[PDB]
Amino acid sequence: GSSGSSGHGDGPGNAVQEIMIPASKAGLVIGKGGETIKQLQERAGVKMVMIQDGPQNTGADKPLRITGDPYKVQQAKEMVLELIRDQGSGPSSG
Repeated sequence: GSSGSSGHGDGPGNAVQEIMIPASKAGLVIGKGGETIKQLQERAGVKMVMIQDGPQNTGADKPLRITGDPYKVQQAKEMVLELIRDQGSGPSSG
């Protein structure tokens, strides 16, 4: 018949997403050196790498680079953003 089955040719690849993180909370999600953020990589299955590139003449922030997968990297991004995020009513007393 037609014998025209096309659709193939996707080598190796990795998804990456960058987000703005408040240096203030950065020390809470990263930890002393990066022990916390290290565990977050497994929770989402993606790699977390905080970028600095000497942030000069720019708003005080820390662009975090999350590499891994397109369907995963998207999940983690939320896990981190929610880490630095804050709400009105807090669960803890202190």
